[PDB]
Amino acid sequence: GPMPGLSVKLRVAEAYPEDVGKRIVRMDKASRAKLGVSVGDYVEVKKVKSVVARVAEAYPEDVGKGIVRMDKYERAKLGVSVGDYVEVKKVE
Repeated sequence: GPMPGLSVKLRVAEAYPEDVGKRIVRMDKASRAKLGVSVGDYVEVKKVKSVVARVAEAYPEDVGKGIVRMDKYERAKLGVSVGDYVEVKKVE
């Protein structure tokens, strides 16, 4: 299950072409920090439904944007669209 405690709310952005299929979510360092995750860790992404994904680094162009980049497979399983908001949590 996800770690006990608080949640980071990020906006769903689309994945970069080469990350498609890899069950990866790109967040910036600030977001990674509130969650107490480093790169390589797993997070739960949730909007009633939930998926788990591996944390990866945001691109410099994406630092600060408050987004989480996630591909067509996680987004369909999550039932979510680009521009939607989701809650991210470290996995225990």
